[PDB]
Amino acid sequence: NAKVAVLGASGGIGQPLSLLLKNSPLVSRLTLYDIAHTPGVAADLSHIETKAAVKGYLGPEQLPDCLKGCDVVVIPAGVPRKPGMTRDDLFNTNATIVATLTAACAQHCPEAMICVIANPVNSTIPITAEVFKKHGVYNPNKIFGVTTLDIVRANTFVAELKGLDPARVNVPVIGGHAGKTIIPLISQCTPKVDFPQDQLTALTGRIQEAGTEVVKAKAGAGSATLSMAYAGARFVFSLVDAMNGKEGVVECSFVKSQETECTYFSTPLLLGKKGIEKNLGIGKVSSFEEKMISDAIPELKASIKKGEDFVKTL
Amino acid sequence: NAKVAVLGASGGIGQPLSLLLKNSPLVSRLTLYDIAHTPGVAADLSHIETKAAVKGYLGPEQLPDCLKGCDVVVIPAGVPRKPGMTRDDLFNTNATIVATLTAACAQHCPEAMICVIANPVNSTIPITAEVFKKHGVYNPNKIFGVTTLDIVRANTFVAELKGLDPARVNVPVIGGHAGKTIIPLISQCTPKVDFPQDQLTALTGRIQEAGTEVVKAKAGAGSATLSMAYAGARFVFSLVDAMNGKEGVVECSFVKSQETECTYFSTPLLLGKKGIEKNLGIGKVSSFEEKMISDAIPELKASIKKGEDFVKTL
Amino acid sequence: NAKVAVLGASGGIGQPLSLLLKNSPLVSRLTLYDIAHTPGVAADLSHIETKAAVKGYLGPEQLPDCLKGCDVVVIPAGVPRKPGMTRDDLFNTNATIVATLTAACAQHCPEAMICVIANPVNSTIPITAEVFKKHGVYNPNKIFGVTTLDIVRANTFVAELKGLDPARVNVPVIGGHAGKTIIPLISQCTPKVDFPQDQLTALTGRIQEAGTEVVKAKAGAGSATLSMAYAGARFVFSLVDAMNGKEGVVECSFVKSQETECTYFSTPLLLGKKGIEKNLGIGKVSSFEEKMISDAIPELKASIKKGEDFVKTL
Amino acid sequence: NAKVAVLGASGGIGQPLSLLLKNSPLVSRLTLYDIAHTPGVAADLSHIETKAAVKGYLGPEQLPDCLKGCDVVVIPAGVPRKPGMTRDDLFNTNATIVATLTAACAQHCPEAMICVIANPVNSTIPITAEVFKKHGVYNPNKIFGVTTLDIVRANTFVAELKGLDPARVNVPVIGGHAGKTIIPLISQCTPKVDFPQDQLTALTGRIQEAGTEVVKAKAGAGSATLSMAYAGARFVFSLVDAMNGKEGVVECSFVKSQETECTYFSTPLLLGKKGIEKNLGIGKVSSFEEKMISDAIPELKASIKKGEDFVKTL
Ligand SMILES: NC(=O)c1ccc[n+]([C@@H]2O[C@H](COP(=O)([O-])OP(=O)(O)OC[C@H]3O[C@@H](n4cnc5c(N)ncnc54)[C@H](O)[C@@H]3O)[C@@H](O)[C@H]2O)c1
Ligand SMILES: NC(=O)c1ccc[n+]([C@@H]2O[C@H](COP(=O)([O-])OP(=O)(O)OC[C@H]3O[C@@H](n4cnc5c(N)ncnc54)[C@H](O)[C@@H]3O)[C@@H](O)[C@H]2O)c1
Ligand SMILES: NC(=O)c1ccc[n+]([C@@H]2O[C@H](COP(=O)([O-])OP(=O)(O)OC[C@H]3O[C@@H](n4cnc5c(N)ncnc54)[C@H](O)[C@@H]3O)[C@@H](O)[C@H]2O)c1
Ligand SMILES: NC(=O)c1ccc[n+]([C@@H]2O[C@H](COP(=O)([O-])OP(=O)(O)OC[C@H]3O[C@@H](n4cnc5c(N)ncnc54)[C@H](O)[C@@H]3O)[C@@H](O)[C@H]2O)c1
Repeated sequence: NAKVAVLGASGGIGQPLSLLLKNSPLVSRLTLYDIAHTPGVAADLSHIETKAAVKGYLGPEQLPDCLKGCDVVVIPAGVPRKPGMTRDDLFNTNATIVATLTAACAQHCPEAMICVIANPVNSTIPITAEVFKKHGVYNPNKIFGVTTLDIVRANTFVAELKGLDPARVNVPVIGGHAGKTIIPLISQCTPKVDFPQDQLTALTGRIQEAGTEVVKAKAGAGSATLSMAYAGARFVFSLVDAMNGKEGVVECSFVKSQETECTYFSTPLLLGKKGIEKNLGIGKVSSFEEKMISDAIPELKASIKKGEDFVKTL
Repeated sequence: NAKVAVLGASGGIGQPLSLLLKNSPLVSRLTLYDIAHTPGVAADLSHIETKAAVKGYLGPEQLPDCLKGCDVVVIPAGVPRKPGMTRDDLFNTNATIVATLTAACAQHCPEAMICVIANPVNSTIPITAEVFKKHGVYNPNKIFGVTTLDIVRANTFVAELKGLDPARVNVPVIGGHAGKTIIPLISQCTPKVDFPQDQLTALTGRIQEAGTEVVKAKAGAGSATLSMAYAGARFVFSLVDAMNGKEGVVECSFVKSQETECTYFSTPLLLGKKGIEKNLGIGKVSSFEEKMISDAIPELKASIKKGEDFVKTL
Repeated sequence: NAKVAVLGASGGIGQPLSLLLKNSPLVSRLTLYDIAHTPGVAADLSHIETKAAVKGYLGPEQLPDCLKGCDVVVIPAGVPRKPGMTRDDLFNTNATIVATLTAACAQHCPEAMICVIANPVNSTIPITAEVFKKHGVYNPNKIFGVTTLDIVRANTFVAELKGLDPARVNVPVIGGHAGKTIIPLISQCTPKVDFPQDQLTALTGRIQEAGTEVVKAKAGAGSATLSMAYAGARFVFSLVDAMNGKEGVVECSFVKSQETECTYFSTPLLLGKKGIEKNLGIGKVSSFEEKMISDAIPELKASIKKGEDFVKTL
Repeated sequence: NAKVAVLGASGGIGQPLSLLLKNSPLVSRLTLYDIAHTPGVAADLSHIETKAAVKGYLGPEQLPDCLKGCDVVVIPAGVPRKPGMTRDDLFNTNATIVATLTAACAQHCPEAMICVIANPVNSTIPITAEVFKKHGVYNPNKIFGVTTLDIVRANTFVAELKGLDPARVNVPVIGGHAGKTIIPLISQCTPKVDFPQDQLTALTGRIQEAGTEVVKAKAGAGSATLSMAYAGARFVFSLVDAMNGKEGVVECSFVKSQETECTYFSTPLLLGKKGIEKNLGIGKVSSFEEKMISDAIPELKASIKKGEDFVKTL
C-alpha cells in the first residue's frame, strides 16, 4: 500500500536504492525524480516482476506529479564527496537542493515521512524542518536524518572482530552523522561484547571515519552508494512496517530532539503509525561514551545553527 | 554458502548485481573483478551487515585469485548498446572480452556454473563453449546464457495486461536473446491467460523489443542495468537453490541444445546439483509460436556460427 | 561573415571543434546543437574574447532555429567506436542520426555546405546525398565527407620519418575513410620523398590503421577527438576561405564522383564560392597505389550501396 | 623551443588546453600527465600536423619523466565545482593535489615557469610558493596563478555592451580569482569606455560571478573548460613569447606581490625572459575600484593564510 518517492533517483545511491524499493512487497507505488535520466531508470525498473508500479519524473515541472499522495519521500538528491573533503564541504550545493526539494514536499505531500540522505545530515535536517515550518506543516515526528549506515557499519565491524553473524548483531549509534558526532554505544551492543580499551578506540574510530575510508578507496569515483542503498532501504522498510502497525520497530535516526542541549540529535526511536512513536533516549552509557557525547555537542550545535541560518537567507 | 564471482563488477549491471548477491543469505563469499574501480566497490559492499565475505580484485594478475574455488561466475563484462544498435553490433568488442574471461574461468574454476550476461548472448555462449573445449573442460550442463530478463519482462507485461500479481505469473520464453529470436510462449503461461489477438501480438512484440525500448529511453546513457541485476541475481539464486538440492527449480536459459537444428537454444531447464538436470524442451505450442520458432532459426544459426568462427580465427 | 552550425556540439569532437570555430576570425555566428549539455557548452564558449556570437540549442524542436541562415553545417553527431569495432559497426546508430539531421538541413538550410564527420563516412555521405535528393534540393558540390584527418596523419607520419616539419608536408589521400579504402598517395607528396617499399608499406598501413590505433590507446574512452577537431576545423576554414573568394584552395574530401566506377570517392578538390569548383582527379600514381585503388573499390561500392539502401527504407 | 608539461591533461580543461598548445609553433615538446587516460590523449594529439613532440605519462612513478627539462608547467589537475559551491569549497581536495604536484616540480624542474590553474587559486598559489620554499628553490618571478579568464570575460562583456570587437578590448583585472576579490578596472579599459553607475555595478557583478554562471548553466556537468583552455593557452603563449624575447607582453596574474598588504595579488605584469620582468602595479583607479580593493583584502588574506597553514602541517 505504501507510495514512496525517491528524489535524486538517477544517482549512485538513487538507482540501487530504487531497485531495493521496487523489489519489496511493502511498496505498491514507486515514483522516481531527478533532473536527468529518470525516464530511462524508470523504464528499466518497470520491467521487474514485482507489484510496485514505477514512474519516472524529470525536472521541476514534473516534481508535483511525483510527490502527489506520497507516504514516504527519500532524498539522496545532492552531490557526493571527493577524497580530502568533509561532509560539511558539500553544504553550499546540497543546502539549496534539500531546501528546494523539501519545499516541494511541504507543498505537495506535507503528511509524508521525509527521509533525508543528502549530506551534511547534521545541517540538512535543520534545513528540512525550517522549510516545513515556513510552509506551516511542520510535524517533527515525520522528519528523519538517515544515519542507518552508521549502525550497519558498527554491526559489521563488531561481527568481524568477534566472528559473529552480522545479522545477529545490533549496535546503537547516537549523536549525528559526521566524524566525532558519530557515537557507537558498544556498551549497549547485543550480544554483549568485551574489547580492551585500545581495540575499542580503534573500532570506534573505524566506525567514525568509515565513510571517508570508502571515499579514499573509490579515489575520486564518489562515495558509499551500494551500502547506502542497503541502509536507506532498511530504514524505509522499518518505517513502512511500523506505519502498517508492526510493533517494536526500533531505529536510530537524526531527528528533532530534546534528549540533549542540541535541538536535533540521533537516538534509538520506536517507530509507529505517527512516524516517531517514542524517543527511547541515550540510556545507560560508559564513561568513554559519555565523553564522546560531550565532545560532539559543540559540532552538532554549529551544524544545526548553520542549517537554520541558511534558511533565513532565502 | 555459495562462492560467487562477478566479472565486470564495477559496471552498470555489475554493481547492483553485486549488491543483490551480497544481500543474500545464499552467498558466503563474493569475489569482484574488473579492470577498474573494484577496490572501491568492494570496500563499499563490505560494510553491509550480511555474512558474505567481499573482496575486490583488479588487473590480469589478480583474476585467478578472484575465480579460484567459485561455485558460480557471472559475466556482465562487456560494452553496452547505443540507440539503434542491435546486440549483434557489440560483437567485435565483446567477443574478445568474453573469450579472455571465459578462458580464465576454464583454467581456474572449470567446475563452476558459468553465467554469461555479456551480449550478444546468441554468439557469446558459443564462444564460451568453444573456449572451454579448447581447455578440455567443456561441460554443457554448466554454461548458461542468461535470458532471465526476457522471462521477467514477459511476467510483468502479462501481469499488467491481465491485472495480476506478477509474482504469481510465469511465462516460458524460448529461442535466443535478440529481437525475433525471443519467443514468449504465452500459451504455456501459468496461470493460463487468454488474450485477444491484438493484445497478444502487441504483448509479444513488446517483450521482443523491451531491451531496445530501455536503450531508447536511456538515450545514450546505457542499457537495462537494474532489471538485469535483478534477473541475473534471480538466475544465480535458482542455480544455488538447485545446487543445495532444492527440487523442481526451473529456469529458461540459452544453452547447448538438441531441441532444434540450432546447436544452442533457450528452453526451460530443470536445474539440479550439477547444473542442468534435464532440458524440459519446447513442449506443445500454438501455430503462431511454432512459426516464430521457425523464423528464429536462421538468425540463431548465423549468430552461433559467427561466435564459433571467431574462436577458430585465434 | 560565415554562419556555422555544429550538430553534435556537446561531444568529444563537438566541443573542441566548436572551440576552434569560436576562435576563428572567419566565423561571425556559431550555433551549437545537441540533445544534451548544449546550453552549458555555449555559455562556456560565449565568454571567449572573439567576435563569433555563440548560441546553444537543445532538442529537435530547436533544430530549425539552429539551422536557419547557415553557410556551413558540420555534423560530428553520432556514436564513437569501442576497441575491436570497425567504423561500419556504428552504422545502425549513426545512419538514423545522419539521415534525421541532414533532412533538417535539407528543409531549413538547403543552400549550406554540409560537412559530415559521423562514421562510417563511406556510407553516411551517400545517406546525406539521398536525403537531399528526396527533398529535391540535391547539390553535389556542397556535400562533403570529412577525410581531412587522413591527410593530417599522413603529413605527420611522413614528416616524422624524414625529420621534416609536418607544416611543410602535403600528402594527397584518396578513396574513402575506412581501412584499405584510405589510400595515401605518397608518390605525389610535396616535398618529394623516397622510401624503400618495406618502409612505404609500413607507413601506408600506419596511415590506414591510425584511427584504430587511437581507439585502442583510449581503451574504451572513445576515439580520436582532439585531432579530429583540428582536422574538422581545418576543412571548414578551407571551405570558408574558398567561399570568401580565396584562390587555389585544395582539399581532399569524400564526395559525389565520376573519377572511378564508385559514385562517391575522395580526391583533391579545388574549392570555390559554390563549394566544389573542380575535381582535380586521381592524377598519375604508382603501381603500388594503382593496386590499392583497385582493391578498395569493392569495399567502397558495398559501403555506398549500404547507405543508399538505408535511405530507401525511410 | 618551449617544452611544456600539462598536469591534469585528461580533464575538461586539460584536453582542449593541450590541443591549443599542440597547435602552436611555440611548443616543441608537449608532455601530458594525469592519473588516467593520458596515453590515449597523447596518441590522439600526436597525429596533428605540427612540430610539437607529444608524450603521455600516467601515475606518480612517471611524473619525474614528464617534468624533466620543462620550461613551463601548467596545472589544471584538481576537482571542479558543482553549482552552489565556492572555489574555496574545493580546498580540502585540491590543496593536497597541488602540494604533491608542485613538490615534484620543485624536485624535477625547479627552473620552470609554474602556472597553477587548479582552484581555489587564491590559496593554491600560496601553497605552491611554500612548497618551493621547503625545497629551497623558491623564485617568485616564476610562479603564476592563472586569472586570465577573468580578463577574457571582462573584454567580452565590455565589447558586448559597447558594440566593440572584443579582440581589441583590454580590461585589467586585479586582486584574486574568487567572487568579490575579482576586481575589474573598467576605468583603465582600452579603448576608454564609460557606463552609468547602475550598469557598471551590473557589469562588475557579471564578471565576478561569471564562473558560477557557467557552473550553473552546466547543471552539475562541470565548470568552464573550453574558455578556460583558451585563457590558459593565451597565458602560456604570452609567457613563452616573452621567454623568446618578445617585448611588451603584459598579462594579469596572481603572483607574489608587494603592491598591497596581501602577500599575493594579481596586477598587470610585464613578462620577460626570467618570468616577471616588472610588476606594473594597480595604478590609478576610481573610488569605486578603490572601495572594491579595500573590500577584497580580508578575503584574500584569509585564503592566503589557509594555503600557507596547510603546507606547515606537512
Ligand atoms: N546519509 C548517509 O549516511 C549518506 C551515505 C552516503 C551518501 N550520502 C549523500 O547522499 C548524496 C547523494 O550521493 P550519491 O553518491 O548518490 O551522488 P550522485 O551524484 O551519484 O547522485 C546524486 C543524484 O542527485 C541528483 N540531483 C542533484 N540535484 C538535484 C536536484 N536539484 N533535483 C533532483 N535531483 C538532483 C543528481 O542528478 C544525481 O542523479 C550525497 O550528498 C552524499 O554525500 C549520505
Ligand atoms: N544477458 C542479457 O540479457 C544482458 C542484459 C543487459 C546487458 N547485457 C550486456 O551486459 C554488458 C555490460 O552491460 P553494462 O550495462 O554493465 O555496461 P557498463 O559499461 O556499465 O559495464 C561494463 C563493465 O564491463 C567491464 N569490462 C570491460 N572489459 C572488461 C574486462 N576485459 N575485464 C573485466 N571487466 C571488463 C567494464 O569495466 C565495465 O565496468 C553489455 O554487453 C550489455 O549489452 C546483457
Ligand atoms: N570523419 C572522420 O574521420 C571522423 C573522425 C573522428 C570521429 N568520427 C566520428 O564522429 C562521431 C562522433 O564522435 P565523438 O568522439 O564526438 O563521439 P561523442 O559520443 O563524444 O559525441 C557525439 C555527440 O553527438 C551527440 N548526438 C548523438 N545523437 C544525436 C542526435 N541524434 N542529435 C544531436 N546530437 C546527437 C551526442 O549527444 C554527443 O554529444 C563518431 O561517429 C565518430 O566515429 C569521424
Ligand atoms: N584558474 C582558473 O580560473 C580556473 C578555471 C577553470 C577551472 N579551474 C579549476 O581547474 C581544475 C580542473 O578543472 P576541470 O574542469 O578540468 O576538472 P576535470 O575533473 O574535468 O579535470 C580533472 C583532471 O585532473 C586530474 N587529476 C585529479 N587528481 C590528480 C592528481 N592527483 N594528479 C594528476 N591529475 C589529477 C583528473 O584525472 C582529471 O583529468 C578545477 O579545480 C577547476 O576548479 C581553474
